[PDB]
Amino acid sequence: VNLKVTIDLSNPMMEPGDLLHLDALLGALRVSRARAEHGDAINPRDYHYDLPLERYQAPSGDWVFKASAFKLK
RNA sequence: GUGAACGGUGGAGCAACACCUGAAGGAAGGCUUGAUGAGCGUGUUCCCCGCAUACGCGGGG
Repeated sequence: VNLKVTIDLSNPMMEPGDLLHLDALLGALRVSRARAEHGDAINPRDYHYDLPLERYQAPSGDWVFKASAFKLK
C-alpha cells in the first residue's frame, strides 16, 4: 500500500540517540497486544515480528522490515 | 520486543541594622432687619367678546 505515517505528540520526548524505527514501535505494540490477549507470560520474540509490514530480503539472508526510522521535523 | 527497559535535583541558609516631614505662616477687611403691604372719591343703562342661534345666559371697560 506504500504508506507514510506521521505522529504528533503533546508531551516532548527523549531525543533518540540511535534510530527510532517504526518497525520497532510496531513490534512493541504487537508485543503489548499479545500480552493483552495471551497473558503476561509470553515470549516477546514470538510476536515482535508479527507485523503488518512487508519484509525486504538482502541477497545473503539478512531480512529487515520495510519500515523506516522516524524523521523529526 | 518504541538503543528500550531502570533512575528524586537534592539537602542547609534571617534582608537587616540606623534614621524626628516640617521649620515658618492673622480668616480677613467692609454691611440698620428693618422696610413694604392691612383706613380715607364716585349713584344708573351705554361701546367691544363668546355660547348660542337670539327665549337669553355668561365678562368685560
